[PDB]
Parts: sequence; C-alpha cells; structure tokens
Amino acid sequence: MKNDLIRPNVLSVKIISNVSPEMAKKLELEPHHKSLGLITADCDDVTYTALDEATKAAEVDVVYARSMYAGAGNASTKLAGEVIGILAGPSPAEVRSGLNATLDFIDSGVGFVSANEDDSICYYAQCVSRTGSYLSKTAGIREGEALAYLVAPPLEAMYALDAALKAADVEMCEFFAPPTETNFAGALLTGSQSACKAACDAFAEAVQSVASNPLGFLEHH
Amino acid sequence: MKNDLIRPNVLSVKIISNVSPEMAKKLELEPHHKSLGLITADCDDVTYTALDEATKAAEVDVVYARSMYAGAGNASTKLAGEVIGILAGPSPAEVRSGLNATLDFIDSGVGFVSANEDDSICYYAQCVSRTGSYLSKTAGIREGEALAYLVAPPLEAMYALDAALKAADVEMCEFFAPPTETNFAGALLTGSQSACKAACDAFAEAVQSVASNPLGFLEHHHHHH
Amino acid sequence: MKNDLIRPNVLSVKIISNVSPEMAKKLELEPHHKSLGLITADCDDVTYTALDEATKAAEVDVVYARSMYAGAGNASTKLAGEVIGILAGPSPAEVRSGLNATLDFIDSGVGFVSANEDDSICYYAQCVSRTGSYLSKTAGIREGEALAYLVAPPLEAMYALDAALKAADVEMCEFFAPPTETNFAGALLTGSQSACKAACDAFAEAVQSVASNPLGF
Ligand code: NA
Ligand code: NA
Ligand code: NA
Repeated sequence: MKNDLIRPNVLSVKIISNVSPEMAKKLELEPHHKSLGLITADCDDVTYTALDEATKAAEVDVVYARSMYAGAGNASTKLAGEVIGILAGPSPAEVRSGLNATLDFIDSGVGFVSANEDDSICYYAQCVSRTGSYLSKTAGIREGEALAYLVAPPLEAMYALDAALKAADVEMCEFFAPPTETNFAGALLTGSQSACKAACDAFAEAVQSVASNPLGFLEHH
Repeated sequence: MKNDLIRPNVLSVKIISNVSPEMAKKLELEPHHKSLGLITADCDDVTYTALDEATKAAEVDVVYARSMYAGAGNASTKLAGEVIGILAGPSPAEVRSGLNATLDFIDSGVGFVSANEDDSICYYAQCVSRTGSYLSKTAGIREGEALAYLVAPPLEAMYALDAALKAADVEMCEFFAPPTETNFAGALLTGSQSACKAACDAFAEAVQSVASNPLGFLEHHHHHH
Repeated sequence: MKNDLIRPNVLSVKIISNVSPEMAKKLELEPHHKSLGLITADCDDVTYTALDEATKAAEVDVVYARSMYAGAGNASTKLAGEVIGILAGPSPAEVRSGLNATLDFIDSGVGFVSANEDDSICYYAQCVSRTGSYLSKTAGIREGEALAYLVAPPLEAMYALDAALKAADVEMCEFFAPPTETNFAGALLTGSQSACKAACDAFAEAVQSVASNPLGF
C-alpha cells in the first residue's frame, strides 16, 4: 500500500581473490586492483547507493555497475536480478569489508517506496548526505558533497523532477533519460543536504500526485 | 483472432508549465519551448503516429519519443507502458491542444492488427496520408508528404519489407533494425498516397503469410536431415 | 535438473530472393549478396554458433545477427524468440544450404546446460574447434582458429570467466559485458583446441559452484 517500503534483496555475492590479467584488461582495471567483489540484487538504484557507501568504508573502487533490461521481475535466471556491481580493492580482506558495508546498507531501511494501493507505482527519493567516490564521480561533483537520488517510472520522473527542481535549491547533475535498462528514469541532483532532502520530499509528493491522478491535465496552468 | 484490431490505451498524461531551465537543458529544448506535454501509452508506434498528428493540430514540436525495453506486456509499473512522448510548445494552452489531439488520435480506431488466432503475432501497416513535422523530419521528407509506417516482429518485418518495396513505387526513409526496444522492426517508406497504400497492403499480406506458415522450409527443403 | 540440456528451438525460417536494393543498402550487403536466409530461434548463442558453422557448410556470410531484449521467455510475439540471424549468398540454393546447416547444428545436441534443480541457472560452454567467418570476425581473430564460447548469467559469468582464464593458456578476445540483450554475460576465449576445452570445463564447474552457493563469500 501507499508509503510502504519495497524491500530490496541481495541475490549473490562472490570474491575473486587475484584477478587474471585478461579480465583486468577487459574491465579496464588499474594495476593496484588485485581483488574483485561481485554482487547482484533485485534493486539497482539501492545497490548503486550501497556500492558508493562501501567506498567510504573501505579501500574499494566501484569498477563496474550495470542494470538488467526490463527489471528484476523479468529476470530469466535466479541470480541475475536487475543489477551487477563490482568492487575492486588491494586484497580479499578489503574487498570483503567493502562488500559487508554494501550488504549492510542494502538492508538498512533504504528502498523504493510505493505510491499506490497495489504497489504498481513506486519511486526512489534518497538523500545521500556525503557521497563516496562512485556517485560523486558519476554526478561530476566533489567527493563528499550531497545528492538527491531520484528515480521513478518515465512520466512520473519527468513531472516530479520538474517539481523537485522548482521546490529545492539544487542543481542538475546526471539525467537518467527514459528508459534506463529497467524502464525507469530520474536524476542525480546536488546541493546542500537540506536542499537535497527538500528535493526528495517534493519528488515523492509529485510522483504520488501522478499516481492519484494519472490522466488529469486540463486544470489552469 | 486474425484481422482483429488491437486496441491501444493511453496510461498517463500531464503538463509541465514553465519548464525549469535545468530540464530544458537536458531535453535539449529550443528557447521558445516554455511548456511540456507528457504522455505514456501501451503501444509505441500508434503513439508516435498520434504525436505527429498533434504537430498538425497545435503549435507543438515532438521533442522526446522513446520506447520501453521488452514492450508493454513486460512493464513493471502501471504507467510506464511501452512509450513516453513529450510535446513542447510556447504555452500550456498550445501543449494542452496538442495533447488533446494526441489522445483523440490514439482512440480513433487505429491500432496494430492481429495475424493469428490468439493475437500472438501482430503488425502495423498504417498509411500516413499527410505527415506533420515530427514524422516528416524523422523520414527526411517534406511536411505533408505520405508515408507507409510498417512494423512487425523481426523476421516477419524483414520478409514483409522486401515484399512491400517490390510491390510499390516507394522509397526507404527510416529503417527500424531488429530489435527496437520492444523487439519489433520495420520502416518508414515514402511515395504517392496510392504507392504508400500499396506498400501497406503488401506488407500486411506478407506478415500474415509468415504467421500462417513460419516453418514451411522444413518440409520443402530440410527433408532427409 | 542439473546437467540437463536445454533444447534450443527454431521458430521461423524464410528466404528472400533478389533482395531489393533498398534493403541491401540498409543491411550493408555486398554486390554478390543476391539472396537472404532468415531465421529466428529461442536461444541466441546456440544460433550464433550455428550461423558460424553455416559459413563452413555453404557459400554464405552472416550479415545480420542480433539478440532480443530480456530473452525468449519475455518475447511478446510468437516468432521473435531471442535472436534473428540473416545469411546472405549468391543464390537461393546457397542460402537454403546455409540454413540447412544452421538447422542441423542447432539440432546437433549443443545447448545451454542447467546448473540446478529447476533449471533457473544455466550456462553455455561450447568449444568451437574451427571457426568459420562469423565468430572469427566478432572475436577479432584469424579465421579457422579455435574458441571457447562461454555464457552465463552476470555474476556467474564473471566468476567463471576468472576460473576459465586461470585453467588454461587462453586469451579473452571478445567480452560480452553484462547485460547482453538477454541479460547474460560471458566471452569468446581463444587458444589451442585443448586449452579451449579446458577453459570450457573450468567455466562449467565454476558456474555450478556459484549455483550451489550463491551467497557464500
Ligand atoms: Na531550485
Ligand atoms: Na522499385
Ligand atoms: Na515478463
């Protein structure tokens, strides 16, 4: 029902202890990337946020992070989910530490939230108070600056992004043009922690507004 | 069943007044674009045709038009359908007028056509007798010129496109290489109205022919294997 | 169940004779490509292997070969499957020969193998002893060289490629970065036929290992 958290789930986790040079080449790794941590889950944006959190907790870089076509509900195999993430670090111990931080964050209460009675519309509106080394780079901001991480289905996202931008003192960083692989859309916006939180609140409100009135457009503008 | 029209459905429609400069930039809008009309539906090519109609009815441009991966039957949320379209105009009034024209066209009786008993194969063979700004620009022809808008699943489409091109005095404008996001394929062909209709007729016939006998090759040529 | 072969199925086959100039141009055909053989199936990598085999069996080139988004189980129509392949040649006779060879190979016993009780995890580990003109190009290697053709779901594939590369003297020529259109991953590896076989065996074992213990790290 509306405002319920949709629980994200990790499906598989593995460590490669001493990456082969052939694999290092195709993943475009640097020489100090000796060990890899592999993870899949059924929620991509939560996992991306968690991978970024891991870079704050351990000496790991996010070296690979991609979503699956048509989302976790359409996975054809058990462990594909809708995301694969790869952390790289100097040793198995450090990669293990990073993976543990990733897992803890995924299970921490973050997640997409339902906008209606049967949870057929959902969105993500997460305030990242202090970015790690992954989301800061992707957003084009200094490490440690804040983001509003906003995701919703295509129309809801475009409508709600506009609402968030008008409501909150933030700047556009990365635009997720619809469709992403999972057929969602959204953006990373930056500003003060306060402004990012305001953007999240306005985004959530606007997505809920569309869910409650999906075809309505005739009112005075 | 075969030859049934598959009804297309609009899922969501909204307007953005005074688009933010941040969004205007990411959508690569013209400076005079001040308002946006957003629409989603469960059938992409009908919606694209409808958005083209909108550009004839009101002062709007189609500035965004994308299909969803694996089509409407695989949507994971209620309003995603398989298409998002965005109209841009100088005012909410114009965008409103454009959206109303889009909606009316989608519910005008157009749609994909079934090629078999359980509607598990379908195709689109629409003669656009008078293109608006959107499809004419997409096809590289003059506004008002005609198109054959031909869509089918990958193999049917390749087979039927060849049939359509042979049957009619038309020219290739845009090729939809398989897969599009929805795992279909096809093309926009241009020519006289009668030529575009002949291309549509031939395309439809060829798609139905494949649906009726997709593996006739096996008996005719793969015997004794 | 585990180690079961997942049968690959062909869904449609058609020929085009005297391809129209307009289609020839959009498909980037060569002047001698007058005829096309079209095929769809519910298993892309088996089909790609079969199309390559066809180039050794007939005077045909693989001119088009693409997978469908989200795989055959998510097809919205009956004949889309998860792959379309197009062979081109000088005559209907040659493209029919090429299609016949493609069909024979698809039915030869090759295919994805299940790694668990409900076949919810599967993989492809096929040694191609002698490449034809299609997989040699995609791999960026010399025609006639051997390949290991390795495919699995994303994490399993990354884990098992590591195991494969360590198991024998092979190079990774083409990386199928996750996701492919079907949400799988893997690679073409090359080396001696014996090394490629060793890589296939190591890949298969590693995928099975992950399936038996998905969360153990
Ligand atoms: Na603002
Ligand atoms: Na002609
Ligand atoms: Na599905």
